[PDB]
Amino acid sequence: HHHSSGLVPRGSHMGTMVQLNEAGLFKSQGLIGDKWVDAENGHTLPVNNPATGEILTSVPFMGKREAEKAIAAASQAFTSWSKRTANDRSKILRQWFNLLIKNKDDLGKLIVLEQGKPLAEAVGEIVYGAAFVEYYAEEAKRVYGDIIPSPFPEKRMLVMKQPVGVVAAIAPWNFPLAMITRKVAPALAAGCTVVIKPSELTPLTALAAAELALQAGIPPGVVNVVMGDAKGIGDAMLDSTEVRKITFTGSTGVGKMLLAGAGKTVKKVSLELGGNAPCIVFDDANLDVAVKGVLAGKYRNSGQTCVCINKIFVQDGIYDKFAEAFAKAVSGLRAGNGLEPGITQGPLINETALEKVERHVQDAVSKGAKVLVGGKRHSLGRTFYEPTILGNASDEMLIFREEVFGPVAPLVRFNTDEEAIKLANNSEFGLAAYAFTENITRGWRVAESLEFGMVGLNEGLISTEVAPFGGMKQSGLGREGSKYGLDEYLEMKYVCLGNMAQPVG
Amino acid sequence: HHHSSGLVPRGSHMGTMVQLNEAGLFKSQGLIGDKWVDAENGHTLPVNNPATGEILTSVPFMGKREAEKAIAAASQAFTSWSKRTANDRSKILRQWFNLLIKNKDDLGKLIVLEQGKPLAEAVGEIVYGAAFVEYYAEEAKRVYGDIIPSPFPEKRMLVMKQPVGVVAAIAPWNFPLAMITRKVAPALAAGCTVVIKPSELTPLTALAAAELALQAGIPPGVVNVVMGDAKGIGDAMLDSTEVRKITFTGSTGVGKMLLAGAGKTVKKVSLELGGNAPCIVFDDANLDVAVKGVLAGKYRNSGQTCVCINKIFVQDGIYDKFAEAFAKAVSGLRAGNGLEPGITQGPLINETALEKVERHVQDAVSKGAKVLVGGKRHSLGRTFYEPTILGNASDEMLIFREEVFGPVAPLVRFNTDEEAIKLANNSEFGLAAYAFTENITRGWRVAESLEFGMVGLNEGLISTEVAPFGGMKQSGLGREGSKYGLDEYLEMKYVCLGNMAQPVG
Amino acid sequence: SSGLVPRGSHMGTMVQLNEAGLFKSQGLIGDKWVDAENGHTLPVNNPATGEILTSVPFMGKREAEKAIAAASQAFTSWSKRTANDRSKILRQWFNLLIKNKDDLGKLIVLEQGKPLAEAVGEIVYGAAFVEYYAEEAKRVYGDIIPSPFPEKRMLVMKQPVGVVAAIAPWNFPLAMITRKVAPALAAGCTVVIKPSELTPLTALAAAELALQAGIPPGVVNVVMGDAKGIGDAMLDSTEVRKITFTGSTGVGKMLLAGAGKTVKKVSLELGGNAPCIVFDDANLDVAVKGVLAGKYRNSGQTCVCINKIFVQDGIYDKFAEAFAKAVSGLRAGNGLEPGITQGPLINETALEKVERHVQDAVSKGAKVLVGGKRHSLGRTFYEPTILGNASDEMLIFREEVFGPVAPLVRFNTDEEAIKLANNSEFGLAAYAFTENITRGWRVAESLEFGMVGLNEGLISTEVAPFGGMKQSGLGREGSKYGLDEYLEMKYVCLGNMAQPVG
Amino acid sequence: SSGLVPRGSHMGTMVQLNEAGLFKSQGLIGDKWVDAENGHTLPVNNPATGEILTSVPFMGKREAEKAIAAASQAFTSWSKRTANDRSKILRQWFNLLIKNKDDLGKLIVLEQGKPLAEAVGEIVYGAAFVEYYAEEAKRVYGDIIPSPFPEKRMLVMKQPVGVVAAIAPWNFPLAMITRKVAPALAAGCTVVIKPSELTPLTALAAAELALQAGIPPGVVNVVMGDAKGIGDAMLDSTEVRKITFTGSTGVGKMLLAGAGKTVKKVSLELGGNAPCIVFDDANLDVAVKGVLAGKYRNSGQTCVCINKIFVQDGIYDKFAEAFAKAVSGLRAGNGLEPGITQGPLINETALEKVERHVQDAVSKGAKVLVGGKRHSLGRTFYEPTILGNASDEMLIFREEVFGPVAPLVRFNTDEEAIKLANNSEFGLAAYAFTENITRGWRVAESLEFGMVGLNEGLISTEVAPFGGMKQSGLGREGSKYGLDEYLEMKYVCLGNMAQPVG
Repeated sequence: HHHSSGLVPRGSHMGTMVQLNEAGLFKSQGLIGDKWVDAENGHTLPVNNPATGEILTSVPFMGKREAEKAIAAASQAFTSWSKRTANDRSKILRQWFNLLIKNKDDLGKLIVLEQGKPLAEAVGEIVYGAAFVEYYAEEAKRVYGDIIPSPFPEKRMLVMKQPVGVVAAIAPWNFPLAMITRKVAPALAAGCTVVIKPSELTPLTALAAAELALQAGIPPGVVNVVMGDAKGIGDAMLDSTEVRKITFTGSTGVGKMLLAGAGKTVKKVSLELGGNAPCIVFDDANLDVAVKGVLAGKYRNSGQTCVCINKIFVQDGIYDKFAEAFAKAVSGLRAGNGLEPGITQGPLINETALEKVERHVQDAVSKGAKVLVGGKRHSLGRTFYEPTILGNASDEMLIFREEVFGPVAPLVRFNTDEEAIKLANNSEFGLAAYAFTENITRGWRVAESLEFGMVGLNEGLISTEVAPFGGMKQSGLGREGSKYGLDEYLEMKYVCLGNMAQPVG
Repeated sequence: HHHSSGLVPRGSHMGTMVQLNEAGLFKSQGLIGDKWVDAENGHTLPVNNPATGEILTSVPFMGKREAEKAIAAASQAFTSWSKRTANDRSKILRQWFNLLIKNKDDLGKLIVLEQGKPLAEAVGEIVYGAAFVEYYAEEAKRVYGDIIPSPFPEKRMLVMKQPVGVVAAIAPWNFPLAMITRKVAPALAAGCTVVIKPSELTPLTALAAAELALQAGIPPGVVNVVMGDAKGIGDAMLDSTEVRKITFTGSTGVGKMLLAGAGKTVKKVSLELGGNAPCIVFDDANLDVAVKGVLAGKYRNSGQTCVCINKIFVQDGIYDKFAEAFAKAVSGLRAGNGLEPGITQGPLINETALEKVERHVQDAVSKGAKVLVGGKRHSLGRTFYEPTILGNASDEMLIFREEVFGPVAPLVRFNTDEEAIKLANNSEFGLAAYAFTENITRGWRVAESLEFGMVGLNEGLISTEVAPFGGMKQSGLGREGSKYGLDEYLEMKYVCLGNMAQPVG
Repeated sequence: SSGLVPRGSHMGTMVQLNEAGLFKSQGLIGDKWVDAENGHTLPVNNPATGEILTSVPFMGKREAEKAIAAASQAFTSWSKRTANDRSKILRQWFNLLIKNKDDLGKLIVLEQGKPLAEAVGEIVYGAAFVEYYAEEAKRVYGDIIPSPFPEKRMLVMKQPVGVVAAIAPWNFPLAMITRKVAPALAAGCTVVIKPSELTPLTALAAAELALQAGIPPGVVNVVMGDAKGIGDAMLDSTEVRKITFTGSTGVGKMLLAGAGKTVKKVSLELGGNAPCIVFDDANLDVAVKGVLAGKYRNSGQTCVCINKIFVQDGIYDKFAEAFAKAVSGLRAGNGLEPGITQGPLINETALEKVERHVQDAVSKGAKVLVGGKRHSLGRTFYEPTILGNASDEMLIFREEVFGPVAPLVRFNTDEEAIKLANNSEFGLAAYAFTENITRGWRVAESLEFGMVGLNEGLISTEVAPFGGMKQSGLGREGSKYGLDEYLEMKYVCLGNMAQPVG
Repeated sequence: SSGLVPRGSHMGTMVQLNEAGLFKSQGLIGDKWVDAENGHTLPVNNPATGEILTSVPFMGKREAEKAIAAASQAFTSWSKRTANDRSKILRQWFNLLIKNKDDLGKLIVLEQGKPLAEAVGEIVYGAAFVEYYAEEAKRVYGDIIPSPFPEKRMLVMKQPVGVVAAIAPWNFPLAMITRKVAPALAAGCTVVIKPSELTPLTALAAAELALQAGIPPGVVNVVMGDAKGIGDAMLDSTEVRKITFTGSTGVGKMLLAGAGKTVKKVSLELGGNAPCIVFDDANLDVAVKGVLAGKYRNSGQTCVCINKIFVQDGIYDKFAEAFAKAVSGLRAGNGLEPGITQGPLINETALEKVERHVQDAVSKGAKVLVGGKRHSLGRTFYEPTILGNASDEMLIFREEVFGPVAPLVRFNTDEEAIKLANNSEFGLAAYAFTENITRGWRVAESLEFGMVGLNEGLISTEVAPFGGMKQSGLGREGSKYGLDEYLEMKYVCLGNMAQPVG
């Protein structure tokens, strides 16, 4: 126990890790049924702080066998959980919501430690992610069935909606809490059980969330958390006949593979895949609203969101004023450790993410783009990249065609409204899109014309639990958030009663 | 032109084919855009009458190239069709509904000629199939968006619902009209265009329906009909990025293959696959209701429906009375040509279907089943099979585990309600299920407990356009019929308006 | 001198209507077209010519009671039909109204006076309610609610209320009948409808076509004459479970008060006093075209007409000039004459109210920019008028003119105009013209009115809920919600229920 | 003799309520707890002991006007908060009601008299409306309707009606307050509520907890005293846009009539006369348990209580015997005593009505099977009674007894019982007991009542719409539909709209 003893590795932010551990929120095991568990062979994978390079802890490196045990625990728990009243599940889910909010400051710090975003953004993610738990606790009691007028006098027709069964959920690293709750909350609300595989890059927040679910009275087996061999876990989820639904948020390539694999057992599948959000700034945009909106929509989480602005189309008349004011706004951003106050840009998740950003910037500059701000690795090193604006961008550039997932904003000049809309709609992406215009007719027209699941009109921050989020075309299937998000975890049942009598008098 | 001339092959039912041809409903070409077309190489496939073995006509044997041209015509027509008002599409769809009903007697006779069901059942299928056209003509004007209370004072939140795009539809042979309209009507109502591939066994009814769609004012390219190389057409539909949604009704193996193939372009997929419907006759069932209901639910279309009763669980106390009265009811059925009045059983579609029925009957008899009625090929030969009841059936028999798709009813004795429900729910099928009980509590309990998309409670005939039809588990994805059927052909869009002001005073 | 000496000046049109079976001189009670019990009648006159078209019965309490008994008897069978069965019959009625729209439009012109284009438009609009509720009849959905008690299941059914008594005004002689009768019949109710004694012929033609469509006798009954006596029979009857009324605020308030003693469901649309706000950033052409249509439709005789226009200081002069040019293009005359865009006011009382509003405004400082006097045609034709320099002290600002007079009130700030628009006991329609998305949405949310046209002067549709807030009404007509006025909800709780198995 | 001489016999309970801040002797107007303007008061007595608990103000017109002005002033800010903001505050109120449920239940026992188990149950039930509408506040969804005009877009918004005046009865001193206040506040309305002068203390405790929850001053106001004078101030105020009432049919009809002159939205729940049909194939134990609970809850003082029981000929003798055995197990007394299942009737007028119904039935041939007289405890305790050989000529069959008397009417056919059940002007609750699926669904559909218990005697819930048909009411309370009573629909039509691109 002497301070020189090396059992707990000494390092930066040890005070924060001790406080998280004293709160019961610092886990180094997965959760299967009523036990916190190691992998069967004791293998582990490290979780590192992307801002310092230091070890936080190791988590199990699980695979097929552990995922099968998690699925069996969820299947066993489903019978009782699904037969509880909606009111009973709602009270328990509200207890989980209250615990997430009560522990938001510590949970926010855990997101900073493993993912790197600024603390204000991490605490905001706890409020946002917990909002799905509250929303679906309320919505659990509003799974309404129907009575349909029957065209046959002797028959009566009903529609019931019942939980689908065991859900397999796979989440990415960019929102380590909100991506878990967006999937787990509606599934539990409907009466499903879940086996969730968080990103191996950011698993600690999912484990803290599951510890708080247990404290809330969520029975063992209703929530299970496994990680490690993502391929092996995914195959166990796809091969299981008890897994009736899969939900995935992540890369397009992995999502397409999961969709293809789900076909052999006819699972219900909902996915949110890569986006490439266009943003159209028209001549009649309110300049301050457009600058503030694009700053927020582009550089939130250092550009590492599914809905982030990927390319900005600026109309010829406002181009110079927008480029100047947008550059001034971006120059105010500051990169660093998310646990330092005043920091507004965190590091990119890993070296692969940084290499992609550099590839996009190099390609654009080679094809004629002008670096108006940034355009290089930050002086801090590691995976910090300077917030960048690339003027005179074009449809031949890699950043125009593909998702950069980094703090780079390319500007494309355009002449007519019809030109910008047709260009925005000319891709296989269909997640978020944005438009800035003060005119009622133009605003409504652009919002209707855009072939995207979500449109911000004079708004750069559109994320909410109350509205349906998801993609069109190759950006996804199904929706998350809103009353419709719950339908993904239910099966409709038509009941036809026959030999019915006519009413009397 | 002398009566000895053989240009038109002479045969039975030539008067009916001449009347269909004079009505413009006897087609021997596919439909791509504004042209009725042959296959590019002039290859064809014959359409034969299953009751007589005679040729009706030949249709084109199309493949990849023709399906691509059909997809391009649908894509070109989509821009204008999707931008019409819902009221405009509704008037045109109602004109199509009225033409289907006006021509129902001739259209019913065409279904008899190619598929073989009795004429009363074929005319009933026209009324039922046309009912989807009427339903979605009305529902087109009820695609409601939402205004959601925003938790941000400065934002307003809307949900719009817009057509998905080009739809590829694949239909089976058992309901040659109703399977086309169940898919085409909601797609057109939403504002989609369609490329439909009917079964090569029963394509003439789909072509007659498309001729009437053109007469109704449905523009060229909005409905396209192709047939021939089902594998090649299916691959063209799956490989096309303009096809945004696929809808399939048919075998589980083909449906699983299509689901897997759709993954690579993230298409929206809805399917109705094989069913294996259990029917539970409890001790307190009204005997007459159960006998009449099982007769209708089992032998409609000679057992060749997705929702047909496949296995009957009869409680110990009512077993002898049910078996006796059910045998008497089945002995009244009569097999023959569907154009002869008094005929209530048509032939099985082909020799493969007859071999499967014989395989199921042989397997059951080998494992101890008792032939109470039928159990052999009908004296008419061809693919006519005698309506059959097999007593003392068990869970080890092929007919219990798999879909017979023929006029064979196996009876399984059971002791307790819990035993029957657990047995009914112990399969990967989840389409239709049936139960007969006079008790309120038992009836509601069995209806809630059954893991099937559709439950008939004291009802053997549950089919309707007003209720959602589809499967749970490996029997399907999505629903057809009802307001929910239209959601399969729409994409939700969340629009967030920002920089909004507070109301005044 | 030999030859045909007609009594009226549109005999050819009346003969064509009569050959089509659409010119009636009797009411409808059950399976009979009937006269009043004493044979008394009232004349129906053409407001453009002063000529009698025909006489209709002058019925009262006794006939209304017989109509109520016929509706009550027919209700048992009509309400127990499937929604699909009622829907087919209502669609047959819709198709007949559309098939006969040209003749029916001419009948509206003859008895009410509006231009033929507007009258044919009213047939299309009024028939649209019949189509809408034929479709909606099959979408009366009940609910299954998750029960917090494991042993109970909870359902909501929606069933027809019963016999409906409907009272309609003269300004839309068809659309006011169908917007009440169509949802009532769709739900499974029966109706006893009293059209205005000024325009009863279109209601009777509509009922003849309902009978042709297969609507059974007694499901639709039409009575007219002693409006007070008929109204009292409707309020005193316990079989009348719901009252629907469109018309004056004073009569509506009296009916609401009277309905209380039998706890009837009541829905009404009363007087409106629609403000229209033209902001500085309005598209001038859209505002001029919209205000012209919203104000002068039916010569200003609609409860959604623009009654007062608030014009922002920066656009005032350009708007006043372009709006005067547009109003000067309107043409008054007989509605059967091509090119006519303004018909006569319904009667001398309506004209006297318009003259009272114009002389009050001029006495308090208003400037007559256009019109301001009786038209050269005489009778009840009034020149389309614009009154500049209007104020909140004027009778036209405080009360519903129901005539072709447009007062313009200058304003400075958005907040000033909105607070002024919201400072009355009216709450039916309101209008606003602005190109800005934030201002447009803000004004639409802020307005304390049931209906708001934003860059639109013509908002009427069967697909959206129409009705008033404050003293302008109760309930809504049009849209899915319009059907709920004719339905009673029923919560059914099933007990002693078992838990699902496995 | 030294020692504490209390005025009442439950001083320990009153001291505990007072230490919890839940024992009030003033009304609430804005940010002040107030007396009447002249200092006049009225006593609130314990119905089991006759003892005064405390006095409350005897307010009238002036105080009600001040309460309305406070609600009107608070409405501007409360209605403009986000639904999420109102929801958090309403959930804080729900949590405080539940946290204080044991003390609040005891307060209901003291002023109304029901057993403590029922009073604590009423707190859970009444607080459930607060939770329900806190959740529903965020689900006030508007619509986007497909427009038949290419150049127009159509929206439906739903916005709070304004100041609500709520009048509640004495039989559920908390649940009748919250079922009106919770949806009103959730929608964004403000309220002026007048509890019954017989049971005002629970409403005042509920308002104290609303203030503790962060509900701003003026959003909830509580006044009592001159019920006629307060009611007239509520009806005469133009700022009161909606009235909600639960109570007697005569008072409700008067309020409905009075509301007409300002066209207020009105919802009410009036007297019921619930039939209960026990068919031959009923499960006997379910029927006996259900009828016992449905009839004797609150000693029969609920508007959903079973008022008359129709028993089919084949089950009559078995039902009468088992139902008599179950009724004999009921125990009358002070609600704070364990084992007590029947409390006293509210006052001597309530008792006199029960005695009038029992002597009328006995004079017309009814047989007293159990009870039929004042309880040995005296005061307003009446023995639980069963009257066999009842008929349609008896006062208890025609009118609401609101007491622990169960008349049994023998019947032969299902059609006879249903037609008899439907032959009144009441339409609140009805009950039926049958094991058969076809008969059960048929009776549930046929009954002309707003609520039907099928094999269930206890149907009350916040999740389902509750209210009457015919003369038993207007509007519904509970469920998503209960919130629509506090909202005004607005159709917004956007014009000059463009076609989408590509």
